[PDB]
Amino acid sequence: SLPSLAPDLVRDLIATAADISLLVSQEGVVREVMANPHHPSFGQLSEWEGRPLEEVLTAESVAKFRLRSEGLEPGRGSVAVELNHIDPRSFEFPIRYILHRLPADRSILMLGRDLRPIAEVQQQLVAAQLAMERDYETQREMETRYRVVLDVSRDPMVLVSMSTGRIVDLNSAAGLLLGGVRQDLLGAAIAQEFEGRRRGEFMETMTNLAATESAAPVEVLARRSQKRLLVVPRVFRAAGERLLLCQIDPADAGDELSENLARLYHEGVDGIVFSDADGTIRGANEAFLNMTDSSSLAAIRGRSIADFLARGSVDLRVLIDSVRRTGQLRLYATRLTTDFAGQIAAEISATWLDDRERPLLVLVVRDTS
Amino acid sequence: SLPSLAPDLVRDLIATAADISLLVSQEGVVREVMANPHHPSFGQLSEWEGRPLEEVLTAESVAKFRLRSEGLEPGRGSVAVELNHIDPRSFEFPIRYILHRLPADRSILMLGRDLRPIAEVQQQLVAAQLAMERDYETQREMETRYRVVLDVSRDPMVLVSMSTGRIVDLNSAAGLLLGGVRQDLLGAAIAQEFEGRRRGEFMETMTNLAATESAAPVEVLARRSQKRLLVVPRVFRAAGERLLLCQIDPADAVGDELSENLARLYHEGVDGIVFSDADGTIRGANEAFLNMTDSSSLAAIRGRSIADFLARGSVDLRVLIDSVRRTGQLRLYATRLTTDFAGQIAAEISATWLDDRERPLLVLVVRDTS
Amino acid sequence: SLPSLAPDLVRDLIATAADISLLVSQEGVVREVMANPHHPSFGQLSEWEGRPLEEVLTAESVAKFRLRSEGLEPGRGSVAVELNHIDPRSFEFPIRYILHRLPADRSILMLGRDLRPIAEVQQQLVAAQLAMERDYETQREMETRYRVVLDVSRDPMVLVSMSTGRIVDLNSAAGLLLGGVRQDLLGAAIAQEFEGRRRGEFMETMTNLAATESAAPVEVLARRSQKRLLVVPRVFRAAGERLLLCQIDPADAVGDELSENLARLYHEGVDGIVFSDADGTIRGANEAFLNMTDSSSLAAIRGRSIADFLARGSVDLRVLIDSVRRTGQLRLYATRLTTDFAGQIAAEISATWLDDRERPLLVLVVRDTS
Amino acid sequence: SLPSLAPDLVRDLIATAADISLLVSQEGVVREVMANPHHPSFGQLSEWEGRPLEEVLTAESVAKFRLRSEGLEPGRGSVAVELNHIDPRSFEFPIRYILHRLPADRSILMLGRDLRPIAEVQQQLVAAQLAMERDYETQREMETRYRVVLDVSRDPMVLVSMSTGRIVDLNSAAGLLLGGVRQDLLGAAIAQEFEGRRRGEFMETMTNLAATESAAPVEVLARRSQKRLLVVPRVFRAAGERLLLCQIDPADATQPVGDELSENLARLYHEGVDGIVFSDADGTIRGANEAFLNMTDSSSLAAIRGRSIADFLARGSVDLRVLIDSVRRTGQLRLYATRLTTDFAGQIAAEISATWLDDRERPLLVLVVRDTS
Repeated sequence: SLPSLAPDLVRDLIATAADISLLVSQEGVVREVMANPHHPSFGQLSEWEGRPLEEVLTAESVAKFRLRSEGLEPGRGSVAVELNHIDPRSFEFPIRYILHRLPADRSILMLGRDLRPIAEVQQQLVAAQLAMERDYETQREMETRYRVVLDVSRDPMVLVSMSTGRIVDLNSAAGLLLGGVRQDLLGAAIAQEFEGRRRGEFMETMTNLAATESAAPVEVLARRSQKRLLVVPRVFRAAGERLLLCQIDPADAGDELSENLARLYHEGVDGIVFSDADGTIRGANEAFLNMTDSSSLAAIRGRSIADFLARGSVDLRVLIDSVRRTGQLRLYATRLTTDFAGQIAAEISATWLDDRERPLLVLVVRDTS
Repeated sequence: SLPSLAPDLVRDLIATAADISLLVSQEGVVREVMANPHHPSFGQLSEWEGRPLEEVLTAESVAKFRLRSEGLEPGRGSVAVELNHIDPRSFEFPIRYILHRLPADRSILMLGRDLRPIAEVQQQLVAAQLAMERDYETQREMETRYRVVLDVSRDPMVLVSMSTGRIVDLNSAAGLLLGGVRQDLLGAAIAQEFEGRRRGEFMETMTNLAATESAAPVEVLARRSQKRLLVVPRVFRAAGERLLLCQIDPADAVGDELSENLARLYHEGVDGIVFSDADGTIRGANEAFLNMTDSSSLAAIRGRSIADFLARGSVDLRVLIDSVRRTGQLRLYATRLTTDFAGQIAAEISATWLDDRERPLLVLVVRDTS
Repeated sequence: SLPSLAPDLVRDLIATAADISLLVSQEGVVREVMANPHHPSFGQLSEWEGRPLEEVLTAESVAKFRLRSEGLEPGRGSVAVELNHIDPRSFEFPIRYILHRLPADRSILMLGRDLRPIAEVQQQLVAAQLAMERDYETQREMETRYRVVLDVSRDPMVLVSMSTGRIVDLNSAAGLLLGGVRQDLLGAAIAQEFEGRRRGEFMETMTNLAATESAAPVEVLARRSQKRLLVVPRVFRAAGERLLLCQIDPADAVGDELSENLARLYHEGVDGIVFSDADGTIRGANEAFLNMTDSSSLAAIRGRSIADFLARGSVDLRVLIDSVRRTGQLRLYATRLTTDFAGQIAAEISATWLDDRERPLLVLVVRDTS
Repeated sequence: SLPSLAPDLVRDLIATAADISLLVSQEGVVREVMANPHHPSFGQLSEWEGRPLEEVLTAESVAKFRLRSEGLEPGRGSVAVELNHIDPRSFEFPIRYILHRLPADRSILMLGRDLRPIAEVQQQLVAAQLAMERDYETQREMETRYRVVLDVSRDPMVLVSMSTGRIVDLNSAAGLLLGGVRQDLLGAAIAQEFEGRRRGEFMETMTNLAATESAAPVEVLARRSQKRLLVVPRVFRAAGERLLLCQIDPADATQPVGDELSENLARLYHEGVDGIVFSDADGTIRGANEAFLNMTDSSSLAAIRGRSIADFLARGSVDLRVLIDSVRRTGQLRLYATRLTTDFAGQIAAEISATWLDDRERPLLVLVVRDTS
């Protein structure tokens, strides 16, 4: 049993065991307010002392208090009831008060437990659940969108896993060109759908082609279809993982000039570089990439052409001065530099593409032994 | 000003103020266990009485309790500490105790807050976090796949909000047909882009789509582009809301930037370009090569043979062609251009073999060297 | 003998039998130049008609033509001489003439075999051989340098084919970590040297980590040595084809803890981190930023502007840069990120202006909010 | 402007102009052989006379000949065609024939230009072309392999010419040790990078030291870097040229130097606006930056190093358990809203991201803490 306890100590024990306690007199006025030294931002509850209980509790709460305390006699029994404080700045959440009728002056000691912790954690859980709701809804929305766009599209596309080399999706057009209904090609290793090809080397061909960004397609023969097909690859990172999207056209299917020009670009031995008026590379063909030992078009796109010229600023100054003077630089000799400090012999020619908004540069770069 | 109370009433007040409380002797023995009758049960803890406190605490909590409480003095303050109990039924449960040391016998009175509800919500919080992460990742994947498929597709497509009538998405092909860029066409009113006779005639088709989920494909005229187009509409449901997906066909039968700039290089470039058949018979030539060979017209040298322009003649033809037909590319070839009138020119030629099943082509890039 | 022929027929037979032929008067004046339409262009040499032959010859060719012509008499057979003509400005072209003296004029008929296709070819070929010998010496040198640098290096390296997945080269150090003689590992599929890996998924791990440039290496177990190893990929392009370079280190074997921890927060942390120049030019970014922005690689965004990834675009970067430039710090800058495929990701950026008097730096911690 | 020429003189002109000229009736029989006089070795081709012009031609050349012949008009022009004969050997030899059909007898006069020397030249030139291109590709691949294996290798290396003593190549690692950029050190005397060394004595030192099997690293002082370094030499021959290879290491393995990224990260931590905390697996703090200290009204980093994260979280233990139990599972936690403790029993709203840094004996927790007050 508890030893000899003094009233001071008892007041402290109650003040630390409960979160807030009130000694309300028999007449309904608050005589003593015992807040917790360990409860957040307290000691500012001193106002309640001397005030009636109706200035500290909502009306309904006062009513519940009255009702539970109607028959509450001293010495035999105690009762628990949830009451709410008016000021949410003191106690935003309801308090579980355990009521005792005191023997001497028939005052009532209210011992309170703040629901605040449990309530705020559980509210956090509710918040989380609603967030998850909107999350799955948006996920399903975008899923439907991607589905409709891929299926409706008249452009034959196939999505291949960069880790497995197997088809993860496609549309009915790609299936038509390949010779299998969508269900049959799902999961089928793409490289095996083409005669004479293997996973490793075919994926390497696709991936390198994508990095180059050449529009020169890979000629393939579909096993099921026996159709000569052309495959144009693109690599993209979705949610941190890389995927491979192939566009497929069948082969054998005026204006020959533009065609042959594009072919000159993607297949030509001379490097060609398009660039803003300040040398900023906008695009370049496979030849310039191979020449510079560049990992990919995207790697150089956005950089200054000076990063690949041996003289650096001097070369860029010459290009710009000539091309801005006569519109043309005929033959300029310098060295191309790779990002591993290599040096190639190069001869450059260049032309200003007369524009009001986007003045371009087209540079023909030739490897000269 | 709290009135003095009988030790029994004090006992009951302490037991009801806390959710659970323990009275522990100085030497560490649990002397009494006090339950809050208005609080959810902890089990029959009455067995604890007369037994050492460490028997009902985890090892971590034993060490904690000992570290926190030993410094405690009567009336010199109290300490808070979270402890994990072991019930007689071998289960565990957390409590946040406030420790006081009593003047009479230096015993420790432990005033606890129940931590069971909070831990309960905590597990669910952990699970929720995991789910939110996986959901977010799946979202990102699907949205990226959508945007990539849309951008890449050569089928000109436009996505219109049925609710607002404004363009909600599109690709650069539909941009090329409409006569603008994604950023500019984005948000545009659809009836002000697809034009027929009588202003916003397209809104009639919109009306048909709103109640049918489909409509007969319509001939319109791209406002920005002044191109005669043909629009195939259909409606689906994403996230409950309805969205129009339009396909676009040019009524007649769209060159991108690269084709135009390559054309610019051909006609305005300094280096000569010559296209010929496998016979070396010239199919096409650019103005650089024309001004290089003092040729009057593109039409005058078209059909002629490459040999009539190369110093070594038949030899040069055969070497260029037979070399590229093996490698596909010839990096640098030095020769001379024979001129109809002027002196022959010192040239350097690169060559590429553009293979084809039907009409193979040789392409030459011809440079004047001093 | 042969059937008698009209004068015109005779002229055309002579003209087509020779590659080119000159009729030079007794005095030395070129009366007529007869071209072979079946034979590659010489240019228009009809402008020699009227001038003396000696002015379209070299000095040596002049003396030689004198020597062969002066003795030549009508009906006394024919002789041969090789002359070099001189181009307008100022090249040359060699013809092998056979000289006849006509009994009617005492003029000289010169019948030409074209030497342009043949001239100086052989000398060129000798030069090509010598050039090849030199090239070969250089190759030998570079080969030895490569071997010595690879083998002597204390950095365990393995070169892997991207098309076959097999090891094409490695040093003795890598050979020690892998637990195999060089001759056993040469040609071996790299994946199968590590427990629980396959060619496809492993090559994807390596390629992707190389593109990411994260210093967070891949843990593997070497099959032969049974040692835990750490691998760091490198992908380069050599002569048009791609290669994989692997740096290997033992997992159980730098001076600063805070520095390593920070390195790890960077390469492995969830928040996107970008270091840029004062003008917004991206100097670096972590894997998290690449993943948030759907960027293929660190290389693809390096050198480019932060504004490329802001939805507001330029104006956004203006407000951000200026704010952080004066204020020094910015705790919650709310905007929208973009991807190369026109996405819009809500995000919250915290920016710090690392103030250096020479080259100031801008660091952004980027967080995907919803 | 051709004079009146005698018929046999014309026959001679045609004979000497061309290399070998054939007359053949409309049927296809070799009437006469008019080989070039100045080429005496063609004299034996006369045996073709009396034979059809197909026992001395290839079938392809036969076809071509037939077509081009039946195409021509007599007294309207001519036509060139490449044919292949059968010489006195088994060889086939090419000739550019110019077909003129005579209005005299409908017979065809063939005017032959020997195409052999041109042919030989074509094959030789093509062979040379292809050879040089392949050689180029080979060179480029090998040189590139070399370049990257050198650049990437963390083993700091300098390659010196034995003949000149000048640095011919190196890598970034070595450059960092010497205190120079790549382009500053190329061509430089190697001896003049190390404080108080002369060429000759240095080259002989390195050579002799290389000759020693149980060698010892030579401590040197890099002139630019001012670093004490250790140099280990290996001498090898490369294509008749002696080269010196130098592996370099710092004499002090303590100082790690670090790179630009390390620097930048340090500046991010010490000076950045976000709070950053590294704790152990149980959440006791190992390190915290100034922003976190200011965020929580902490007195110092010393005064909170060793405390649990829960000491600064409003809801305490639960927030910690949620964070840790979450990242241990996922690896990363993107965003966790919560509340921090500030002085005078105060609080501020905060968004924490978490990342679990795995390890075998020291798993680490990292939190990037944002004040979202």
